[PDB]
Amino acid sequence: MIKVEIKPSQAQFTTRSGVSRQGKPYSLNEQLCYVDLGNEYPVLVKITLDEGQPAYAPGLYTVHLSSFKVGQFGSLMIDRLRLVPAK
Amino acid sequence: MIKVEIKPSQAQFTTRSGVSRQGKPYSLNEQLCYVDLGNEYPVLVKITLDEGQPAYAPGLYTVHLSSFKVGQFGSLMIDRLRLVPAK
Repeated sequence: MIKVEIKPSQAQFTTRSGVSRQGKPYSLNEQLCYVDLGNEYPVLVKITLDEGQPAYAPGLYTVHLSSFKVGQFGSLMIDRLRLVPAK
Repeated sequence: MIKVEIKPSQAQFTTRSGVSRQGKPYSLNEQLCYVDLGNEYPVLVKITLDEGQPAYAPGLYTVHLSSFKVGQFGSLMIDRLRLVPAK
């Protein structure tokens, strides 16, 4: 069965909360969301999403939709947690 | 079917190559391996492995076996690409 697992969206985890104003020289679109992940024990990180980009709702969601990177000679999650429904 | 995809181990990609000596105050165990990944186009990053920790051979391999992180309020790949056989 399984994948990487952010099973979820606890109801507690509904949020978005935008760390900023309007920036310019430096500007700011921030929505933000609590999550957690499935390790060894189910758990608690924050996805600092896309501002376009509404909240995820209450469920079990997965992987890439960009999400990993290189940067350098590197996988990077740098760019962002990206989510999608448990396949 | 699919996962995250480092399908592989091209034969070219056999390596290990240890960026160092013996360190101490700062020391160094480095084995290293070329890989590539399945995006949009199949591709080319370096897994900077575990020194214990022999090379991966020529195939199609996957995900976590630690591999992602938090660090901070964060998934991190920081710690390391970790690989395993295509399930």
